[PDB]
Amino acid sequence: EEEWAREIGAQLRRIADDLNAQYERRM
Amino acid sequence: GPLGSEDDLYRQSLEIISRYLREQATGSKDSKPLGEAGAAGRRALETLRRVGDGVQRNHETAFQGMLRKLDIKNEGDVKSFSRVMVHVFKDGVTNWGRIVTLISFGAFVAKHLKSVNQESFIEPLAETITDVLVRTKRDWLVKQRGWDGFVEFFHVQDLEGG
Repeated sequence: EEEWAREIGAQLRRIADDLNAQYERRM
Repeated sequence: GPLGSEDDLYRQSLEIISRYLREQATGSKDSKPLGEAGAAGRRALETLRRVGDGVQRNHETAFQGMLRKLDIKNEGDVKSFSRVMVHVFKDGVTNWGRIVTLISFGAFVAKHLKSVNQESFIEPLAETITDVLVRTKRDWLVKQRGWDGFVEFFHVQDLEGG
């Protein structure tokens, strides 16, 4: 019901967070 | 009301995102210059596309896998789409990488829709993603100078003159 959306939203989160962190801290 | 009610960012974002979705969905690497969007639109377009196509390939199974689950068939799929966005922004952390992923996922959806000739859902999806993505944290867009900040933050050590 919501599990699928949770993982989908979390996946984009996992990928996005690490992606932005690369520029966020290391410049 | 006055100038405080105007949203020039919306004009640029709508322009860049809708164009990006259309060029990506058709595989058209040759998109018309961001003249009507902004000088930084071109840099944003090339950067957004490179990261978007890159994250999709780096996470083929994850991106194509999640894409298969979220197959667009009706307007009802738009409601769940917004929920996926809200799911990513659930913590309240507004970062560029999260914006690129939301647009990249949308681009993949548009690509998937175009593949099945579902353009009727692509146009509304592109505009929906744009409004929802920009309106949720428009205050952040203003603080980060919009796309100008996107290219600045995503391309810190850029050469610019070459």
